[PDB]
Amino acid sequence: KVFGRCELAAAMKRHGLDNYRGYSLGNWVCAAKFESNFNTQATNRNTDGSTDYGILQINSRWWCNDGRTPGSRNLCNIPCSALLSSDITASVNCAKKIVSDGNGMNAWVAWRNRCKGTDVQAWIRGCRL
Ligand SMILES: [Cl-]
Ligand SMILES: [Cl-]
Repeated sequence: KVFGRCELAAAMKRHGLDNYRGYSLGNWVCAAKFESNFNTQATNRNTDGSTDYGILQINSRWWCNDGRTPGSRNLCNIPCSALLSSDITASVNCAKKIVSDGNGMNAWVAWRNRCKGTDVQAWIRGCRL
């Protein structure tokens, strides 16, 4: 599923991401835009052979099991395919664990490089929340 911007903002707010660990909702929408273009089915392979999955491009090296990342962990205790569902619950719950692990949203390279230090509130402007 390809979310609209405000549709995704509302879904993320309902799932508790607004100000989660101090990150306002626009940060999460911005990160999703540049990680996946709001597409829950996005996948991208990394050089080390891991794969990033879903709307927030969660990496199989640490966070989910895809059966093909030898020596990886599955810290969210989910198959990576669960992160491609049109229901973002699995992605959000796993993202909460990632952002809580000490590096905040710097875990998402696109957030660091394209959202951090910008007017991220612009990403939820005009939405009914
Ligand atoms: Cl915001
Ligand atoms: Cl980037």
